[PDB]
Amino acid sequence: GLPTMLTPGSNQFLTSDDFQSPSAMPQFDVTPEMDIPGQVNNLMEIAEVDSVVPVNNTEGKVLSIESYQIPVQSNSTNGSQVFGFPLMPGASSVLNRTLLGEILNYYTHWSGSIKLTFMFCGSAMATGKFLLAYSPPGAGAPTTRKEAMLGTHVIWDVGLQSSCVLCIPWISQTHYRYVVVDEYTAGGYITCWYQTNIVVPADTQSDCKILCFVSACNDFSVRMLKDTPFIKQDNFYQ
Amino acid sequence: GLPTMLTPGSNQFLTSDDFQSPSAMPQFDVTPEMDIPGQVNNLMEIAEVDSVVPVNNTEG
Amino acid sequence: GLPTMLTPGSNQFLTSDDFQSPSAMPQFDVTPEMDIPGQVNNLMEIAEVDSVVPVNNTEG
Amino acid sequence: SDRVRSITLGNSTITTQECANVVVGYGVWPTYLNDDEATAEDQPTQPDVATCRFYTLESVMWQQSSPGWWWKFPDALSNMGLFGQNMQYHYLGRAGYTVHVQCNASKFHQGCLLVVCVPEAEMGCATLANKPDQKSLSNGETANMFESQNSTGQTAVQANVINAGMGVGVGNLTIFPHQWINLRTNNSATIVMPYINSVPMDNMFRHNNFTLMIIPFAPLSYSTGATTYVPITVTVAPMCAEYNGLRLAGK
Amino acid sequence: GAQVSTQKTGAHEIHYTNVNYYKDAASNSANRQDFTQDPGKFTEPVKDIMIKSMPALN
Amino acid sequence: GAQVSTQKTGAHEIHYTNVNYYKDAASNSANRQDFTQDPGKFTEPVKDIMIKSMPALN
Amino acid sequence: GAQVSTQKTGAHEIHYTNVNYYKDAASNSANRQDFTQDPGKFTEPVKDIMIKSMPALN
Amino acid sequence: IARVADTIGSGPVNSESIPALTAAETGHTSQVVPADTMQTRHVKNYHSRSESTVENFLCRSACVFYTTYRNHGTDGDNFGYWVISTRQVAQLRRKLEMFTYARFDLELTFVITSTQEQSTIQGQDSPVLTHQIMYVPPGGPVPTKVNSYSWQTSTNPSVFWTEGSAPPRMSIPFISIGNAYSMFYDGWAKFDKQGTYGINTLNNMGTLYMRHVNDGSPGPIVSTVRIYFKPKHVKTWVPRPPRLCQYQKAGNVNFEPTGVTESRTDITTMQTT
Amino acid sequence: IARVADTIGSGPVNSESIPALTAAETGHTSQVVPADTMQTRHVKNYHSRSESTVENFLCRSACVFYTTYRNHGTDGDNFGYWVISTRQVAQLRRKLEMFTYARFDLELTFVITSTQEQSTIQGQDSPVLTHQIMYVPPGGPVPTKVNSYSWQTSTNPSVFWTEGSAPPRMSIPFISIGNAYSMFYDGWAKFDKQGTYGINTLNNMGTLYMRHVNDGSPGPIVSTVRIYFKPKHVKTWVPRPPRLCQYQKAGNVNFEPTGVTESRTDITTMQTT
Amino acid sequence: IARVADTIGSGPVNSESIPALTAAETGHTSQVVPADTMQTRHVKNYHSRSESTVENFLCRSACVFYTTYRNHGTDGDNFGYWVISTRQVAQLRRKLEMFTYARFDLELTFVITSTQEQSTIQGQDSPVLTHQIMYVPPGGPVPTKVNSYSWQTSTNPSVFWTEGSAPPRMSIPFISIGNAYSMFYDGWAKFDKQGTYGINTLNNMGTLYMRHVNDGSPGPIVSTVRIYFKPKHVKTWVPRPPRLCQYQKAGNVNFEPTGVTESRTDITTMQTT
Ligand SMILES: CCCCCCCCCCCCCCCC(=O)O
Ligand SMILES: CCCCCCCCCCCCCCCC(=O)O
Ligand SMILES: CCCCCCCCCCCCCCCC(=O)O
Ligand SMILES: CCCCCCCCCCCCCC(=O)O
Ligand SMILES: CCCCCCCCCCCCCC(=O)O
Ligand SMILES: CCCCCCCCCCCCCC(=O)O
Repeated sequence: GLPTMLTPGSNQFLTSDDFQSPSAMPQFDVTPEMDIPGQVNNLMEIAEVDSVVPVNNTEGKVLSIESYQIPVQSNSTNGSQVFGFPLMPGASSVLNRTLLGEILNYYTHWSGSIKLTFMFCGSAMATGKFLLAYSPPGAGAPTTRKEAMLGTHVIWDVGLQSSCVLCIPWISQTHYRYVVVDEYTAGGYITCWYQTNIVVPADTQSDCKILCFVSACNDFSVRMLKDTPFIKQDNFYQ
Repeated sequence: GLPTMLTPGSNQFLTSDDFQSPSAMPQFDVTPEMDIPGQVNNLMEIAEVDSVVPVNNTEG
Repeated sequence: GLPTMLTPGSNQFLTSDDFQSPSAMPQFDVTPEMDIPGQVNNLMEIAEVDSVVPVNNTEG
Repeated sequence: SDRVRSITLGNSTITTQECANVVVGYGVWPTYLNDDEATAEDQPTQPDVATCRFYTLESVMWQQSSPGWWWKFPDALSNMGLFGQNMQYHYLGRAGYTVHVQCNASKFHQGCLLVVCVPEAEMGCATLANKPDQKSLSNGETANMFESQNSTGQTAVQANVINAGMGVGVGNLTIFPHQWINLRTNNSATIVMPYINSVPMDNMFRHNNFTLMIIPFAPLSYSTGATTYVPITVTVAPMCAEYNGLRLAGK
Repeated sequence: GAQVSTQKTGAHEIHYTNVNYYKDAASNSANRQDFTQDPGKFTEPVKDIMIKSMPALN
Repeated sequence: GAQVSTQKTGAHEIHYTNVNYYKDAASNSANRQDFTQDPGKFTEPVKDIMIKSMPALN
Repeated sequence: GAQVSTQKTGAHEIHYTNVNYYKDAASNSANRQDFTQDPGKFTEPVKDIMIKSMPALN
Repeated sequence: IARVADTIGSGPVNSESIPALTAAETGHTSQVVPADTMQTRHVKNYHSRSESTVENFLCRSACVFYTTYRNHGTDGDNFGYWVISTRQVAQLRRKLEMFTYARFDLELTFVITSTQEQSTIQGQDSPVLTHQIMYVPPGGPVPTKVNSYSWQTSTNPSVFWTEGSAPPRMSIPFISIGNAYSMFYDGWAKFDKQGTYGINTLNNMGTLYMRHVNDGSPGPIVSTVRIYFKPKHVKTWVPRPPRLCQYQKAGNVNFEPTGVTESRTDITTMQTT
Repeated sequence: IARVADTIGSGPVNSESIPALTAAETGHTSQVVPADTMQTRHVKNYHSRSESTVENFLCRSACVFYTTYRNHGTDGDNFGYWVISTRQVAQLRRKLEMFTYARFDLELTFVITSTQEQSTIQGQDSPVLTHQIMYVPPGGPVPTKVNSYSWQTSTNPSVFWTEGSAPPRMSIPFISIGNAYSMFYDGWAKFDKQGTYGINTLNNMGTLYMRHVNDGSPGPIVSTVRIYFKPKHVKTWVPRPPRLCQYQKAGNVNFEPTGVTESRTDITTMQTT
Repeated sequence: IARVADTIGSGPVNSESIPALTAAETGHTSQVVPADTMQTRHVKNYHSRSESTVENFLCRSACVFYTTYRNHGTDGDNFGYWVISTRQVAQLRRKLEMFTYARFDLELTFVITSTQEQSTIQGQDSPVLTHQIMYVPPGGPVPTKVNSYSWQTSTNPSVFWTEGSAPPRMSIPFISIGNAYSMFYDGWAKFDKQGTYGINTLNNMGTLYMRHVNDGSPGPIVSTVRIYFKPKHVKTWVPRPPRLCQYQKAGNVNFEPTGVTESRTDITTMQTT
């Protein structure tokens, strides 16, 4: 027959190969396709959807719905912090279990801008201004509002529009980042402060809740599929 | 010769495969085909024929 | 299938061979190339550069 | 403005002066099954007025420690007028739903409810070896309540709200068609759900296949002297309901 | 002499190539897609046409 | 019947050939380069257009 | 899509064919014959032209 | 090309347009880009989403089960079987269960390995082993012995494989009676709602049977077969949240309640993690 | 395309046409569709009959026999033979016997496996084995010993095979002297009607002979060869009812009388089954 | 064609042009040819620089590591791992480090060899061995036992290989997050400059895991896997002087100070060497 030479890689099973194989059921007539709603072609269409962030994931709150609730109240001082966490959508426990972070853990590299939506779930008679800040790495995390306004921020005025978006722009020295925690690809810090106080009338609750959502922008992307550290197994499910 | 790489499934016997094989009897001259009545091309032509049903299939 | 004959050199690993192999990471999107200064295409571009000679390479 | 809205189906109408918008499924409006998607051959029934109309379920009372509620459909409508009747006499069925959840407050009240429709919401039992009994999954017109602690019971559903009965993250439920009732913003939420399934029609008594969940992410709150009885009413309407396989009634 | 045919695909929303290597026609592969049907031999073997809507016997 | 397609290459500074061997369409290789995206189903499922710069609610 | 190139032969007194089989451009074989040379980067990096026969410094 | 959007240049703004303010109650996810809340430069983004397609995310060979069979047996009773399911492993089950409905073809691969057992049957010189995997669709005759008549495989598809060669592989089309494979089922099997509840209602794929085609030699031997699934030509519908709690059973979605995430010290600790 | 018929729409009827009434005495099978006795909708049916063609129904490799031969023998007398027939297995015999006449080419495949035998001949280190299957058509010289001259195969077709490689396969054309293979024969071999009656009259296909080409080593070894038939390029005539009673012999259609079906309790019990 | 320059003919000269005199202080390397300081003939030079291209200089398979794993283990703990780096071997490290930046695809090849160990477990007759190399990118779940769940490789790329066949090979694209691989890094990992200094800051390529897919037989066995790297589609930037001192560590460029060259007797000794 045709003279041929075998090359390295023959008779090997590489789990990510694209070859053609014979069908064990020849001439099988598959069921006709149907128009089902909600077809997904890319996993990035799932990461681009809002999901609540458990910012208040403290030691006791984590087993409760109070993990998602960010407490804001009327203060007697000025410029207090409300929350703060690092920009690590894959490694930070504040983000790695959302729809965006759950998808990142299947991949080794990410890139793009992030959105952080905030809904003010207090009364209609309550009013407040909040400073949502992002600070790239290189200096520490800000510890006062005076150091947070030097970075990228949005002053949020509460009112008829209950939500506000802090877009975390892509400011890195590389094109991609590692989903795991790495010092070379640090991301920065997200912080929230009081630009004013929560001013409320009489017979109203001074304590309010705020909600966080996280979703990817239209320039977001992932790379280098891997397995998740989130699911495990000891033996076969019977 | 032509460089080639072997892929999974080589040297396997799958009982429902479509391949060409050499004829052990080369140049054999088969008997001429005849027009026999009742040729069947599909098994659904057999299922489309009436057959009596044993509805009274009791114990005896 | 296509009748083929294996020739000498099959299943050998020659460290200076040019063959195609499957990618373990299909559809990977590499980082965009950048214009870095000082690209080298030939090693003779390095030998054509002056370098100091230790002519007085005596024992001490 | 865009906060007002009216929805007329059959001999029923719902007006809302404080809404957000309509969420339409996955961008698909409910329609009738086409000839090239159908597989059942008999001419289907389409009541089209007596069934495609609004039905109001039993109201619940939002309290400061309410974890949430859930309904199964169309089991919740299995006894609602002629829609339940056609379900009993027919083997196969098909519908889409307009869902209208309504909760009003006093503008001094606070709290945020998540309103979501989960397709194929299979729920786990409190005992890992057993299966949840029929009543724990769907009480019909009555809401099944989430718990804010681990559930117990041989046939009980694992109704701890943090996993939403399904073993997922409750904050990740926004992947499904959802909305929010935020008492400072709007008093109602409406979702139009098309028919979603792996078959063109299904039996309406042994399959749902979407659940309606109402989960307060921000608890109800008010100062003393305000109204403390804040109910949540649910009004669902089947859209484009058709039926195949007529025979004796059941179940 | 290569034959490009249509593969078996699904309906309601794709070619393969074939070359013969041997000199005998029996060495070829199976005729997996010979779709012919003539059920009238076995289901309507009667002499008269026997229209459906009409009575079979007068 | 050979299909020449474009390989996956890098951007900012290359074809492969494909032949189908089997009669079934399931025997083919994977559709590694079916790049389609419609995120509007899940991110903007609302009835009205909801322009960005405008207020969401009046 | 077959590429016929010139083999490496001797001077002073011969094609091969190439087909790509895989969908990724990294699966291809090496660029053994990319003969480009720009030694001026390293041997003449000076600002002025510096003609040979002329004195380097006035 | 699954190329991401370029970043547009934007200067200072002072106007009535409010891109950052919205109503999250609507269910609409805001489409704000970074060019709406800060002065941006122009970036020609060449990054592509080619690796997050559902085909590439799912088209990876994954082991779904392995079982063992011996050569001596009693009596015997030295063969293997597997009732086909995709829910006995954690890794592939969680990927398939990110969607409610899926349609795909499979690439099936086997990895059969044999082990010598402890004994005193010296000396042993055993010829190469040949394995037969038979697939019996629902309703067909089941093998009862290692040499029963069902192994004839007159109509049942079977692959014969000798050790030392490439692992066997074959393609399976989309074979369900529904228009899509269901990962989730929220109903019962019986109309009165008694009996099996959940995704086990739709599990009727069949069974695989394995044996040695060789007659047993004096030296004891145990072989293990690893099945690998690879989804091909994928189509997914209705994505759902990824599984958070660890699986317990294969037939149902029963779980033990789990925390939403990993906890941290306080609301402002940057040590995360 | 073996595409089934679409369902046509039909409304109410009141007329003299009687599609449901007929005469079953005529032997005609009624052509009533569901659109004749009820209001139907329009269904575009995309189901095809591609899998019930006689080619696909029959084009499956099936084992038809296996026999054993040893390496030591006496004296010897260590080789195998099979008088070719398709009636020694139940599974393939019942499929072929759904028709009265068939014309096809065959794909012949062998699966040869060797087993070590109990002994005390330690230690054994045996080189790879090579098998020779010889086909002797009717009238040719038969092998009498494992090393007789007939194995030269000057004109008799033979395949040589070494263990550890792909199972050997070759194609056979349609070789009968008649215009079709007969599954059934309702006559005798002799004109006076004495002698063999039935399908054994036409069984003159030949014989297969198997042996080890190697000289026997000290360690005892037994090899088994499995023959697999695969009908190709099929043409069938005159279908007949499937065999209901279990086969008893290979040469004849002798049976033990069997019930028509499985019985049930009464004429109205819905527990069937 | 990487063809060198022809030699031009040149006769006697007497003029003011001074091709031999220059200023080496300028950093310019003089472009004098032999035809500037002597009468040359005309030579048609057919020599080419095809072999000193960076592709040919680097496109050679080189072993970068080998490690051993056993079949018995405890308990076990009989598997191998390698944190991927190009700096654990001297030969390939010095070639890659002649440049500061490089972009290339890799051809990865493995050479797995097994050895029998000293024991008294006679007699041993072990079937062929099958190895599984798994690659875990940074952040993925690590194998803790030789049979842990991570070996399922649902999303992690793995190659299965049986002994006796061609060594396995696969291609890897350029995978760095930067625009080029760095051979040299003159900074720290942390902004305060505490912690790792140097090229180890950018080493986050991943890890390889190896094991026997077979269950362990009674006879002890140790296997060694040799990894071979081959740069492909190369692009290099900023060449630097070749390493003169012998390497000491893999993470850093630490060295022991070495003489510039080999010494000789005096400034005029022609015995060099
Ligand atoms: C000789 C080998 C033949 C084996 C054929 C195996 C065919 C079984 C079907 C496999 C597909 C099952 C996919 C189910 C998906 C789900 O339940 O979510
Ligand atoms: C070296 C191998 C050659 C073997 C050739 C075998 C040829 C024997 C004929 C096989 C066809 C028999 C089919 C008979 C059908 C019937 O009797 O119903
Ligand atoms: C199943 C095998 C898959 C293995 C995939 C290995 C991919 C690891 C990356 C190798 C490239 C590393 C090159 C670094 C160069 C440098 O640091 O100078
Ligand atoms: C089963 C797929 C076969 C692919 C083609 C390989 C065999 C060689 C094809 C040669 C085509 C030219 C011959 C001709 O003119 O018909
Ligand atoms: C994966 C690369 C396949 C290379 C081509 C080998 C197969 C034979 C090609 C024959 C081309 C002619 C057939 C045709 O007309 O389409
Ligand atoms: C390395 C030499 C490869 C020789 C060619 C074998 C591969 C099949 C070639 C098919 C050519 C037609 C495909 C095309 O149109 O480009």
